[PDB]
Amino acid sequence: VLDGPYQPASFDLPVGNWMLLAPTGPGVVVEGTDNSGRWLSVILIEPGVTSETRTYTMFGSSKQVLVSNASDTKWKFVEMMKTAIDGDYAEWGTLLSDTKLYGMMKYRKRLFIYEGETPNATTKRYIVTNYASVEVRPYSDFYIISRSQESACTEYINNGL
Amino acid sequence: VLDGPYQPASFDLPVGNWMLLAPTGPGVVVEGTDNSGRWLSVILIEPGVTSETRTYTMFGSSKQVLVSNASDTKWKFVEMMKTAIDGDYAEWGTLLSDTKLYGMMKYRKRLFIYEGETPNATTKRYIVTNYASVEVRPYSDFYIISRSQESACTEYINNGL
Repeated sequence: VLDGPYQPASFDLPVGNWMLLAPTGPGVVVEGTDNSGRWLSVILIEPGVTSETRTYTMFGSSKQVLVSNASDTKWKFVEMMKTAIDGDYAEWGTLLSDTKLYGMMKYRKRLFIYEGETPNATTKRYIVTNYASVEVRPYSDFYIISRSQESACTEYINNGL
Repeated sequence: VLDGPYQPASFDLPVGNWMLLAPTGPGVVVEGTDNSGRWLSVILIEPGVTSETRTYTMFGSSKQVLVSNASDTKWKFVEMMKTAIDGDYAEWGTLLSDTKLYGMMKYRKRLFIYEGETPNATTKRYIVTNYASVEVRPYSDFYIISRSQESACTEYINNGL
């Protein structure tokens, strides 16, 4: 019997700071949870994928997801969210991106990410419980940008490093 | 000036255990170092990649590597090794794989990995300093298989889960 699998550790990301992740390939990019009602696993899909089922381990649980990215040029981030510790995941939002950069921030009782389509990506907020203790698990290398420099973060998200 | 790159969390891999990583996409798979003379960054290349330069962040620094994978079916793991903290990386070994599973173990003054070509992949040992404190940094979820069950790890590496 194969126990687990196990996961890289999560990071108690300080509030008011953007984590700017730079994944290079498809798969799970980052996971975030308030340990109460929101568990978010962000997956990345390369260009030119017509409908197929892929397997991901989300918070250590192996799940099959039917994925699609018809764009020939943009990569596609997909927010997979469950709302109970044992619950099923569903797609809650997406980011279509030429830059392959993803952002996550804990701020003012909310978890913030970017959604939409570069170069016009815009932020999305989720109300969470005990937001300062939200755990963020990066599967990618990342940079940290203060919220005071959010205009710079928006520029990287939309136009690249 | 960007604050980073930061990396996924290092993992305290107990001696005498195979970390069996399950990456889903191209990019860095795992990094291992004795902080003395060996810094190993394992990169994964998808099938059907003609010679091209890709950027990876290796031990927290951006690096360009010329990569290729002529196989149309097998994924290719590449061991990029430097021997000084300042040094350049070179390819030291490879694993061609239909399973996309990669193993790493700290054992008997050595760092062990698999090399070759599935379904006949075989282990390789690197002498390292202070092997029990070698730092291991996973970029995906992973299983843990004791060395006493290495026959099972060999089966998974070569034939899948």
